[PDB]
Amino acid sequence: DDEEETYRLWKIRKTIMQLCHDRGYLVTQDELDQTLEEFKAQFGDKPSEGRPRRTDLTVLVAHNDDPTDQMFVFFPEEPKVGIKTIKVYCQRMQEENITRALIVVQQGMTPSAKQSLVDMAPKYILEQFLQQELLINITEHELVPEHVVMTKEEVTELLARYKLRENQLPRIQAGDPVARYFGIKRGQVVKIIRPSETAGRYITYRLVQ
Amino acid sequence: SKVYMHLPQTDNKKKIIITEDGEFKALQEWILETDGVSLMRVLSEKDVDPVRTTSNDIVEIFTVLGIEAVRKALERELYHVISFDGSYVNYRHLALLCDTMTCRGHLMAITRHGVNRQDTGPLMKCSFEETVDVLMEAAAHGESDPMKGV
Amino acid sequence: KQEQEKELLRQKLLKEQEEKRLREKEEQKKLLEQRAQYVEKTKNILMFT
Amino acid sequence: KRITTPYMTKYERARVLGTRALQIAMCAPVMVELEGETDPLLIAMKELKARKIPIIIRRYLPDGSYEDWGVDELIISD
Amino acid sequence: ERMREDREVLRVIFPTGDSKVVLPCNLLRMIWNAQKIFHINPRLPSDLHPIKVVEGVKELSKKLVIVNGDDPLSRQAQENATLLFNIHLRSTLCSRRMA
Amino acid sequence: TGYIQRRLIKSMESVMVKYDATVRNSINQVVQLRYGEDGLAGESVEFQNL
Repeated sequence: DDEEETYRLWKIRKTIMQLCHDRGYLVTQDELDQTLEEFKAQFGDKPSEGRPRRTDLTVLVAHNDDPTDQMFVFFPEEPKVGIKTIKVYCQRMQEENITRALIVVQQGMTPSAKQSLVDMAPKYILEQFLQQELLINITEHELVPEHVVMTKEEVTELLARYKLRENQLPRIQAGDPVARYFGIKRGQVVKIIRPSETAGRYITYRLVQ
Repeated sequence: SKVYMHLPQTDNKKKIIITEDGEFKALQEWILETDGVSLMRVLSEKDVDPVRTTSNDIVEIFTVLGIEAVRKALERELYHVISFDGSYVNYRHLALLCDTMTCRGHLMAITRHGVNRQDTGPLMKCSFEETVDVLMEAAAHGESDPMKGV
Repeated sequence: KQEQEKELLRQKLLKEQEEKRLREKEEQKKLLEQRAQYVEKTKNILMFT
Repeated sequence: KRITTPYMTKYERARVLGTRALQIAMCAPVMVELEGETDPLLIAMKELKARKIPIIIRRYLPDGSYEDWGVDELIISD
Repeated sequence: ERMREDREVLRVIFPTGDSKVVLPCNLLRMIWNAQKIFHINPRLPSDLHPIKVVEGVKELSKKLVIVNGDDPLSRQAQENATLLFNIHLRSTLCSRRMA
Repeated sequence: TGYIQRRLIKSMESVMVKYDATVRNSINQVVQLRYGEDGLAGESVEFQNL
């Protein structure tokens, strides 16, 4: 389809922009909530072998406080992305000092690809998202409360306040969709704020592991 | 498989919007009732509120929303099935059970296959179920019991 | 002497309004900075394809 | 620098009463004038009211530290 | 203003407007007991300056502690834990209602 | 029903409220920074209206 594909692309882009904004990267208040009309008028609304073709709508955004830190958002055309594509992406990334990135794959990448992805991990952080997982922004959902990634200093402050070993805090595996959304990694604590029906508000913490 | 289309009769499903005057003035709006579990493909569809479309299922939510969402959903389901007959159970016990089930990030089943996997202690696992099995595994691996469980 | 106090609270309202104006100007500066970085970033976006 | 609640938890009150009664039954000196009663448990209760029980509670915290409270120091619930 | 802020917090915390909630102390029953003990006779003008009510409510909010400690994190947690009960306390004990 | 009750009881038989005013189990893992998210016994709580 044409119209549906354009709608899907616009939704994916909006989701990614909201995600980057949540993480901390600075983004236009315009593109954060741009409707679909300007999207059509910008790209062409002819994804079917036309102007709005993938890999052309990628967006690079720099962090809020560290203008030196950016992250790509690729959109490979291969339904079953291989390793060669990620290989060339990483090579082309290597020219700049960028370290983080985000891959949007049509369909699930082959298992051989995940091995390569993790292999380059310490040097170039890159993670994957299925468009099917990006068509909706979970963090807005009624059930999913509000997360706040904590800085190391305050994590130490918390642990020293409650005299509690970080091993004793609750756990949240990295695979969790909220974790992958925020880009948290192992050994890092996420603050959770829930409306408590018996206490108004209740704040808890979860160490990723 | 098939989808129903039922107007809400109770507040539990009626839309609620604060009116400029201030009152709540619950609104009556069409809502769909399915018989399968996809969620992920459902929220993506247009004209589908992606903020209130729950799933009624536990395992499904964990793979879509996240462990905190699963805790909230579990609490709501438990409250629904415990208050259906009109009985009332103080919220504290529900919260405590929900947290204990969602303290290790993954949904630990209350069965032998979910509590014995925790590193509580062989003397505590054998009490519940799998006595000889857990004791043999501890002996083979030379585990230790801190002697803190009741 | 009540009229004078009411004038005082009026002045406080005025200074709150100008503070909101300052915040609006801060929004303006953020927008202009974002545009001034977008002008450069579109070049990378173009050369990527 | 004690952070534990300044109230006597019912558990602590029960155990303190029980132990003081056991000590009295073993012919230990009392810490209050007897009005003419012989039950060790009643004597222990009267002492608890008078705040004269020579016992100090050690509350252990999760980390491993502890705090020593004197029965005459914290407020009695009942 | 603080009352309006609390009203907003509740509305965003208890959607669907469910006034029925569980809280430790039954303030209405307490007020009724006070009335019946001190023979308030709610017909004559009372002697209770609203400022007394305001300061008393603030002091009580301070006394009711759950997360002891002056640490900013400790104070945040204390406020979060005893939030709803504080809101109810202010809502029941207001200058107008008390007068 | 009895089997259900047994399984429930065995899964939370060691959780308790330590003197740090927090809910932990035998492994000292914190389950709730305060009992019931408020730190209040369920006995002395009555329904009310806002």
